[PDB]
Amino acid sequence: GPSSQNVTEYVVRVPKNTTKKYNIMAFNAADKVNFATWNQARLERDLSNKPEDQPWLLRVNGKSGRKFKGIKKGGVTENTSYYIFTQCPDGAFEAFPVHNWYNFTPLARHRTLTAEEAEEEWERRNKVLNHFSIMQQR
Amino acid sequence: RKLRRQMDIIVSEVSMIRDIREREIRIYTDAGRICRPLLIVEKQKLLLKKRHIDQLKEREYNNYSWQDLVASGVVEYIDTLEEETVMLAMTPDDLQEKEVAYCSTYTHCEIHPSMILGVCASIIPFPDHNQSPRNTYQSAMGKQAMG
Amino acid sequence: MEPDGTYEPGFVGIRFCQECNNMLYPKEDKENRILLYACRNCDYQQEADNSCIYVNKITHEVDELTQIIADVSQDPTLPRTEDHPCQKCGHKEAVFFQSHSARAEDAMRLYYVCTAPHCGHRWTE
Ligand SMILES: [Zn+2]
Ligand SMILES: [Zn+2]
Repeated sequence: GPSSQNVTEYVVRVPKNTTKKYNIMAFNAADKVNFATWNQARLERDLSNKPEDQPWLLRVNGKSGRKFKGIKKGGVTENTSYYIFTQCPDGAFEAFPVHNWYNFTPLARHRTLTAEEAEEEWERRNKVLNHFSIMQQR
Repeated sequence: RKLRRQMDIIVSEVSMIRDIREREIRIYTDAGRICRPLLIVEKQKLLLKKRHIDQLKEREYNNYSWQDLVASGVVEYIDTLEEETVMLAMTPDDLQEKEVAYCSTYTHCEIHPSMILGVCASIIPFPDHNQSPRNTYQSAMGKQAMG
Repeated sequence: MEPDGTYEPGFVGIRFCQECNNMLYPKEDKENRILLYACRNCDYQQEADNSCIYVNKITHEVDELTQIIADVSQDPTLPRTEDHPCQKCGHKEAVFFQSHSARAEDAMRLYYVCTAPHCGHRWTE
């Protein structure tokens, strides 16, 4: 067993015939992500106000799920290269190149504050004087 | 530090300082930092020794350099920011005689104290016997003298 | 209660909304006669665990055995002492120092750090 003289060896392969790019989608554990309840998802480049340079939009379950923004890694490595290693039924290891690292973070749902009504103005008057009623009058 | 002293990275040009109180490591390699050379001492005994001196006397005909002396890793360059964290000892004398003395962990030594003076401050003999502003006045006047 | 007590009620300056991940603020429940904490940007709410919402000054959190990491024991510039006994480990030799802060409080008193990997223990004398 493991507590004894256990030795194990696996073959490692790095295929070149792959055509699909491999990317990382990272979450905070503090965000308590639950893939088990992701029934459906969308993933599209999203910068409609401004393809390969674009950040991501991740949309789970549509109107009844969470939505995230995907941001590009702060730079390529300058010494090492991150590789993805997968186990194969034959009993080998299989290694895959990372093309890119994207960071995904919480967007919120239908909250809509909108400081365009007169809230920048109201702030001028604000003495931490109100808080609830302004969110309601919208 | 072992890498720097090995001369794998440039010495008077990669200064490296640690602030152990804040758990931080800061490194610098920009231009314009003022630094000076110092004799490294290790454990409790000076690292420069007699064979190196025998090479310097031989240098009068045999090929040798100050650069060789630095490549031996007996001398280092130290900038003012690092100089804040070292434990620098005035003379081999003190670092050896040190038995009942207060310190015991010197990390560099001066090659000599008289190197603290400028170039004009160097003409004057026994500047340490003179009231200090008398000595500032000579540094001005030497530059006026003719010869 | 008793004179020989302490005032560390657990100032919980952090309790963010479980949903939008923002800070909770106090608010009254007159109906239930209980303080509650609510996020302003959403309806989520939860009861408090303490009756406190704010404190100020202690004046003397003399702050003697915190922040200062054991690893300061390595610094060659600090004075090694021949004075013995880590009150934890049966080994002499400790680095010591003082204040090292601007809220110097007037604490001239010395702080001693054990230097052998067995304690990292930090006392005062
Ligand atoms: Zn909230
Ligand atoms: Zn101890």
